[PDB]
Amino acid sequence: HMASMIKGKLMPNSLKDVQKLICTDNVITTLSRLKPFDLAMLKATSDNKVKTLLELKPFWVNKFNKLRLEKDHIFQFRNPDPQSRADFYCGYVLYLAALKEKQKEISSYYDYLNLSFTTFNCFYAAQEILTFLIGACKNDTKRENIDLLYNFVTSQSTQIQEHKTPGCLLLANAYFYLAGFYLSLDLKAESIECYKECWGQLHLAQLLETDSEREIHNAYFNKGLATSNAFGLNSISEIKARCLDLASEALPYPARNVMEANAVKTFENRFK
Amino acid sequence: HMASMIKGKLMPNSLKDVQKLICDEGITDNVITTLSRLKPFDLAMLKATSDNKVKTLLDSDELKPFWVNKFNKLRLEKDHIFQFRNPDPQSRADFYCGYVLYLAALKEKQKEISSYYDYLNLSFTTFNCFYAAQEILTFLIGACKNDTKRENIDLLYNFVTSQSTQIQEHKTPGCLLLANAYFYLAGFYLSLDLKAESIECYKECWGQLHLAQLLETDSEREIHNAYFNKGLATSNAFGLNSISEIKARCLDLASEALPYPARNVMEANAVKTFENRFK
Repeated sequence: HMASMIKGKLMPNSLKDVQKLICTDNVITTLSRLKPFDLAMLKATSDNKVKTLLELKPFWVNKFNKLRLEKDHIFQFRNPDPQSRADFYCGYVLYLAALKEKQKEISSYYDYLNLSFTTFNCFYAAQEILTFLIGACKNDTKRENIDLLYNFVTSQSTQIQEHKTPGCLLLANAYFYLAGFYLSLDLKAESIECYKECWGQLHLAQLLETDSEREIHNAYFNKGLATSNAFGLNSISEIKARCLDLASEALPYPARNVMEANAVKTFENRFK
Repeated sequence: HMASMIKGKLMPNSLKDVQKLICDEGITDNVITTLSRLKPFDLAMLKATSDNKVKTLLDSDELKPFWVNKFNKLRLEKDHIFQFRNPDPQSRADFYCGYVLYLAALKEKQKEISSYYDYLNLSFTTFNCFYAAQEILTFLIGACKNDTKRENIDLLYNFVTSQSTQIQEHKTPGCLLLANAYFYLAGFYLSLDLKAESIECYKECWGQLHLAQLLETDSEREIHNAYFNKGLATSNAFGLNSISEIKARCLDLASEALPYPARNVMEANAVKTFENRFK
């Protein structure tokens, strides 16, 4: 039973001393040779008074700039906007670790992905979570499987729109698949509400594109938008055009206008 | 599958409406009166499961007379005269919602588990509610009384160690809570002949007891709230009323593990932790 009470509440005990040592200048050298997983778990799994290791900023700038993509030695991450380099570093490290446990231990795939997403709002943890949930709903197409993915999508929208354009394209992604899920299950009123819902994310990403050059650079590893959407298209206008083209009956002119108005409303107030 | 991917709870749908009303109109005599009419559970999960613009409205200044009025209403069912005291350094709101979710956890304790876990965990992790910590530790300790395996004991040990510093935010009661767990850890290892681990938790238990002494005179409000103004007797397995009695009894029981030099090292470490982090 103990496993069910303790879910995500265990700091590797190799970090007890560093958390004690922290809660200076010798820390800077203690912190500097934990392996990247342990550093990310220290910031992810500490009292909230130690989590304010947000003075140590040159430490994170050096670690952030050593972040590479194994698949492209040319690529280098750009300033992660509003989020700290510490949080982009630690979220991305935990994301990679989750993929490494992907097929050897699933209970760490969940836990690390959850830490990556919930603690540091890492975009890749969001994209990985959504892809797995969509996969779960591809196989088991029941209405309370779709409703669960739907309910997760709506609860995490606002936090996922902190990545602007990629977040909104990610969110438009989930709504499009939700819409196709409800349709096949003959729940056409809800199929419509997610097609309109997907149009609104597409338009808000559209409004935010010019302010998310760095977000798009990091989100797609400087490869553009092709992998942000199931159509492999390179521009949002191609995404909308193909999308309306598939869902014309669910996206009437006024329907597209309500969502576009609401999308402008969030850009109006919540952004800049 | 999905339930394991979406580990903790999600925002309840009754609150998506109140979430809009708050995201448009700031703290309004309108908002303040919708919130006052929400159920205590729904208010607490609203503060626990909202985005950052509702969590910084709820935390705003203008809703603070709201939370103070709600906090003075908090009452003990079986005690008709207990007043909670200011949980400072903590918010009145966070003490309210963490305590509300804790009570919500107990009402689910025997009707549906895993609502016991989720609410208990939210209470502890999101609001660092002392009572959720005590319930969790009591359950983990209970799990090892029934299942005295080295792998359960290590699980309890590693949890106690990972949550040590957060629990000490409760100052004197928090340290007594940890001293209890370390004491039970010490006896579990001893029964299994893991005498190096038994000695190591007796020393940890002495250090928590001594830090409790240093923080006691500074923890009048925490002690008031932690034990519902009934004193320290329920903070320790002996039902004793003072930390000095607790230390004396503990030293009697763990003599061979708490010789003079060992106790002196642990007390020294406690003095450093008190001086650096507390006074």
